[PDB]
Amino acid sequence: TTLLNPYFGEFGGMYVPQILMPALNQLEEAFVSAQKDPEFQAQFADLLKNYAGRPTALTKCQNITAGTRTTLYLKREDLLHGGAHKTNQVLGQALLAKRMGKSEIIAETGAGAHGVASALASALLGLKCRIYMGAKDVERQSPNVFRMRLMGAEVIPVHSGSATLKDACNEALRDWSGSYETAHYMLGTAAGPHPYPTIVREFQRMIGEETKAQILDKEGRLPDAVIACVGGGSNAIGMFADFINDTSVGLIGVEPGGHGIETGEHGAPLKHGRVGIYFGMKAPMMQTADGQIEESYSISAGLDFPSVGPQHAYLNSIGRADYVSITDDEALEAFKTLCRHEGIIPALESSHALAHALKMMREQPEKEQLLVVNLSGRGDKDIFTVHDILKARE
Amino acid sequence: TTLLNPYFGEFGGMYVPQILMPALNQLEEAFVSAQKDPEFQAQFADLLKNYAGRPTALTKCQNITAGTRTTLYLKREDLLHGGAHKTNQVLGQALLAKRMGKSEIIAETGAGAHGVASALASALLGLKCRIYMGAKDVERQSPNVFRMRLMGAEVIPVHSGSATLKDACNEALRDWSGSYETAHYMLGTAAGPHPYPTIVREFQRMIGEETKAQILDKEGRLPDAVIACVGGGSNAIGMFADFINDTSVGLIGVEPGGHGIETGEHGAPLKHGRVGIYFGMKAPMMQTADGQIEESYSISAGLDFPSVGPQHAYLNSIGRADYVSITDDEALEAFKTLCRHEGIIPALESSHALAHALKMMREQPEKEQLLVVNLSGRGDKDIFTVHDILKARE
Amino acid sequence: MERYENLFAQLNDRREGAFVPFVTLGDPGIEQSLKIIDTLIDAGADALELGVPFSDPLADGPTIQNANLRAFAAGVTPAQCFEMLALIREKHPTIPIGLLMYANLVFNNGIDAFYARCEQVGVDSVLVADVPVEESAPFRQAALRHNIAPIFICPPNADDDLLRQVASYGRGYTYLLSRSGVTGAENRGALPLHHLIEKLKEYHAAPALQGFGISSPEQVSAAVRAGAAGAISGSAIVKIIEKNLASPKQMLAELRSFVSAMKAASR
Amino acid sequence: MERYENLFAQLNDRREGAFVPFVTLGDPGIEQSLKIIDTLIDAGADALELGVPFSDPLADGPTIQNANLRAFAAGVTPAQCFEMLALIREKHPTIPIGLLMYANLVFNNGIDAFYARCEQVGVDSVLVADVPVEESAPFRQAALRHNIAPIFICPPNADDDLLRQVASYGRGYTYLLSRSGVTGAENRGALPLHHLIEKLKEYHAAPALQGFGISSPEQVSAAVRAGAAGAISGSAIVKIIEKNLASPKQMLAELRSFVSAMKAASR
Ligand SMILES: O=P(O)(O)OCCNS(=O)(=O)c1ccc(OC(F)(F)F)cc1
Ligand SMILES: O=P(O)(O)OCCNS(=O)(=O)c1ccc(OC(F)(F)F)cc1
Ligand SMILES: C=C(/N=C/c1c(COP(=O)(O)O)cnc(C)c1O)C(=O)O
Ligand SMILES: C=C(/N=C/c1c(COP(=O)(O)O)cnc(C)c1O)C(=O)O
Ligand SMILES: [Cl-]
Ligand SMILES: [Cl-]
Ligand SMILES: [Cl-]
Ligand SMILES: [Cl-]
Ligand SMILES: [Cl-]
Ligand SMILES: [Cl-]
Ligand SMILES: [Cl-]
Ligand SMILES: [Cl-]
Ligand SMILES: [Cl-]
Ligand SMILES: [Cl-]
Ligand SMILES: [Cs+]
Ligand SMILES: [Cs+]
Ligand SMILES: [Cs+]
Ligand SMILES: [Cs+]
Ligand SMILES: [Cs+]
Repeated sequence: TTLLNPYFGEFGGMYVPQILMPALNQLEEAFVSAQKDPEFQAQFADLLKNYAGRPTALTKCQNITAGTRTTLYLKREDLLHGGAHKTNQVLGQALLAKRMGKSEIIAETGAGAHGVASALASALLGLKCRIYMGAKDVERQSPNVFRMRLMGAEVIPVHSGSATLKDACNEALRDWSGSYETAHYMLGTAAGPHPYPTIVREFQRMIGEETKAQILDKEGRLPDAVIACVGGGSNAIGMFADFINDTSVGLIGVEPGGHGIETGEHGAPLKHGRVGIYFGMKAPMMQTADGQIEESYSISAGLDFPSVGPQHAYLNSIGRADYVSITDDEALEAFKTLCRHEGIIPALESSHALAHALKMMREQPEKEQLLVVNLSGRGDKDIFTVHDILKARE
Repeated sequence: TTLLNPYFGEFGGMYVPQILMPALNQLEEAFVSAQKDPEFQAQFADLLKNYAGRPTALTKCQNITAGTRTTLYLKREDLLHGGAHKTNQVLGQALLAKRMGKSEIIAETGAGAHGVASALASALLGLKCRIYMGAKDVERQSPNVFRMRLMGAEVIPVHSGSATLKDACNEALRDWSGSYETAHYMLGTAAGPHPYPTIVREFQRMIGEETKAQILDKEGRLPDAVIACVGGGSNAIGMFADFINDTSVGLIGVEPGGHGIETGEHGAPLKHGRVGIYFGMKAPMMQTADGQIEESYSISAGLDFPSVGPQHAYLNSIGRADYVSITDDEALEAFKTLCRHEGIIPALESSHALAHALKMMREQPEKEQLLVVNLSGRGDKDIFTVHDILKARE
Repeated sequence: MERYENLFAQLNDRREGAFVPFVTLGDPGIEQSLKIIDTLIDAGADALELGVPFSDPLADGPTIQNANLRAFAAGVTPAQCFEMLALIREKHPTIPIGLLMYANLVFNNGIDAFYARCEQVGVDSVLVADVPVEESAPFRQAALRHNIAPIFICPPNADDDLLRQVASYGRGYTYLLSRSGVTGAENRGALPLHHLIEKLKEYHAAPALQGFGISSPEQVSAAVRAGAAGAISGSAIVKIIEKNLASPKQMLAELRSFVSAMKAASR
Repeated sequence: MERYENLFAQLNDRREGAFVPFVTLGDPGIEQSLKIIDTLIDAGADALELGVPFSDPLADGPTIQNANLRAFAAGVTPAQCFEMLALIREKHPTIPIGLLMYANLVFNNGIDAFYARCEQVGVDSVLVADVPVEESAPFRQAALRHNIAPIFICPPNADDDLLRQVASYGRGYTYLLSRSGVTGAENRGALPLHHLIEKLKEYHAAPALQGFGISSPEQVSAAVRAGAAGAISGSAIVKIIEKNLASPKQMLAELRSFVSAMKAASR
């Protein structure tokens, strides 16, 4: 039994080995208790404001919408301490870990942004942090490896399987199943077994709350749509949550199309996968006909994962949110555009969301539309990878 | 003749070739006009808030002061868009360049943070940006070179002399003297000929203004001292300005001690140099007995310069501000301390200021004192250099 | 499920514990796996636990991860595993056969259809490693409809509610976990499980087999002395496969020697 | 300053412009520099402009940057430059000698003492490249106290106020800048300077020498035809030094040929 509903429609659940159920139950109880605890809320608020720097800016694009009827704002999670939205919910989960008397943190990371967030929170709050990261990601997101190590965290390369985020996730869960009495698993996305999709949403919901207040102050109305990239689903659910009941506001999630959906080298299970059970949840999976979990692919380590969080699968199923895909090349064009015409270097993950917004504008340039893109992080981690790619071209 | 006083006591002036005097006069007039122009002020304010993300957080250290009577806050200019305080005054100077009808920007950079700020402002505001950077700095601050190039700026390595910031400054001024009709020289520090030390202060003064309001809100009183590293002097004058008339508040500037003052390999002319005339100003210089300008040295490219802005020389002379030095090794220890115990990766420049604050605390741990360090930037640009150094040790 | 009932009755009459090896089906290939399994049985295995290769076995440590990989390198699919199970059952009509599944392989083409296929080939139990009791309803219901024993885990951190549920819902045997963590011979259990064994009996649970980290005869004896009905060993068996890939002959000889010693310890 | 007055009177009587080479003292060494300067004079130089090596000559382009560097590589110091100036004056009692200084070298040990040393060795003018008229007071005052002509720059962007100031404060000659930018033979002036030449004369300025980018006889002629009293050439002369470092003999022959042609163009 649980305190909260583990499902969103048919999706979600707690598909973990029995050994881990007490840890999940404990985390759920700690969360429910913390959510009613003014002292916890005040500590969380203090860290978000005075340590991480919230509220973040909402920037109106000056240049990239010229000659169209699109007004585009960017929610600047790239300015949060650590350089990505990942910091918000890590501060909340770190406080939960302390509330539960845990001394150690396990985290998975793909882009390394969740790894950096976990390391910095652990340094501040006195936790011993170990981070699993696929060996391919260790190379292509190397600046984040340097940042995590300089903060004292243990970074454990994972060579298994695809050597990317899925493989890190597997190793983190395997470790947790043998260390949960002392270590909290600080899962970095709105996916995995209950209660993580719920906790991660609730600890990211300030993104959409601020966005709503900011757009109301600047434009005197709600946005026509809010657009976010979708890995496991945290930055997008964080932006979406406070708008779910505002039925006029479109919620658009962008999965990675990789080399193209038709190649099978992508990370877009919500629209091109099939429901299955893996990593603690019933959710859309990239899988073979006989039910083996596939390996995903994206240029962006943070989106390179063959599943998606269950609340997105649910919001899609009922038609409340719409999901699309953007290829590596589309994401690269949007990255270059923002650097050269707005002076902002975005994460390649966030560049998927921007690419779709720019398509919405370009495809129908006389359509009046007020759009917000969740600029989920900065692109410092990506600059070597991108420069190399562009040089091999230009 | 000028509209404003070009001197601070005996220091300052306009020691440029005659050819450049019209450009300086034009810039001074544009500044004086802009300062009275509500539309300019509103545009500047808009960029600082909604694009750069001001006000920045003031963070109270949780860990690094434990067991002492020091309370230490960090003014988080590391969270500003671009990753350093350099962004504030570049937004103001970019608007001045447009006000003067200039289409191109010349900038010098050492740490590359001013170069990145100049590139991003130029991308946003439609200016063609070229940046001179010493070849040694191109290597040791490489991540900033990648950021500037990805934003479309031209980065010109300077191999002359020490191949560091002084040499970049020389090339920028030489270029400007032949291009001023079309190009604005966006000088990155509170130094050089009038009107730059004045403009840079006025376009950085929000640092100290916010700090004052933040410390009054949190502590109900002024700080005992505010502490900032001193290259040419911009982040420190930005923090100091609003406290100059609050005579109880100490103003402490930290010059780079390099390998140690006694080695002559440092960048601390204010305390260990002699007044001279170079780079458009009369100010303390590292110089030979017969008046040749020396080469400086610091581990931190941003502080590696053999002079200092004239207002600092003046505030020192009258005893209003006190200046000290911190060596490379002291700065490195403070960098590691902040990463491991506060979860913030500081620029090596800012680490000099932190090191002195930690000395103030450690030397007299029962002294009650409320201190603010200007955390002038983030250390992403430094992580490869630092990791290499520490590996060669640990 | 009746093959377990028959086995445990025979064992009880003989004052004996059960020894139950685990291997991955199709490791290191179909033919060699079939011979491996014949050897386990001939050497004294009382029942089998048989893994179907899965892409992401999150309850398994490196040894069994590598077994899954070898089976995949040999092209082994669940369909081929079902072919193998038919061949095993055709040779060995009485031995209880339990599958170790992950949820996706059961759910993939319909939970009911999965258990139907289990019944048609003559499987006796299914343990789904990443389905806790809380998520078990459609699995255990489908199992019982097809005469398959649903195997539940009793972890060392079990409360009274869990003991009662496992005891009520389970059939065939109750899986008594030695410790937290994942499969592997390198990590041996720490905490005595006497209290749990006793409570399962009080609540009329299916007989308990201890598993995880069991790699030596002494631990088999200890499981039985503590009151469990027997013990399961996987990684230790699989390590013999791993170490002898280049000598199938020596592989079988060492498996025979090990199983025989492990079985002797249950007597 | 009277050596300039005497020169310009003689030139005027001869309907001639002045040709004034610049070199860096001590480039490429003390001995060779002294011979270079003797050759410039023998070949027809009417006056000299002589640079004291400075660490950071911000009005100079690469050619003259490299001259400064070569002098430094030869260990040349301002003190040694003063020794050289004494030797030049001892050989050549009437030729006007002007120094090209940067402010720090003048300010370093006292502005007054600097000009005193200039007077003692027999220098006639000092141009301080990074001191505009706005900062000129202590320099020009010290110069005049020591009978040294302070040389002011009239840039192409000069307004009327600047023309009047230069005309009043200056002595010896007025430096008429060809263009914006830094020294260098590669960049030739673009905009005619007739108007400025005429206004300087109206305001009784010291006679104008055009300088920056002058590298050919034609440009010398053109400066004179436009009404200037002569022209200065630096980078073009220094390039001859640069290109012939390994043949001091060929160096002097080419300097002689060039200066003679440049001087011929002034006649
Ligand atoms: O001897 P070891 O350490 O290799 O353990 C042998 C295990 N093989 S198994 O099929 O019993 C088995 C049983 C349960 C498992 O996971 C679960 F407990 F979560 F359900 C995994 C494998
Ligand atoms: O022929 P070029 O192009 O090399 O120019 C020769 C210049 N040598 S100089 O001593 O007259 C000379 C004169 C003035 C200078 O700077 C100033 F204008 F700012 F004052 C620099 C050098
Ligand atoms: C998987 C990671 N990052 C994901 C990520 C994503 C996608 O993850 P979510 O769907 O959970 O937001 C978006 N934007 C940024 C900047 C990201 O770093 C990680 O840092 O471990
Ligand atoms: C010289 C540079 N930086 C200087 C700098 C300094 C020192 O410069 P000021 O004294 O002008 O603040 C301090 N902190 C940071 C983060 C810096 O980048 C430059 O980025 O070009
Ligand atoms: Cl709440
Ligand atoms: Cl570590
Ligand atoms: Cl409200
Ligand atoms: Cl103002
Ligand atoms: Cl370019
Ligand atoms: Cl006020
Ligand atoms: Cl094989
Ligand atoms: Cl039962
Ligand atoms: Cl030499
Ligand atoms: Cl005169
Ligand atoms: Cs803010
Ligand atoms: Cs628009
Ligand atoms: Cs995904
Ligand atoms: Cs303290
Ligand atoms: Cs300095």
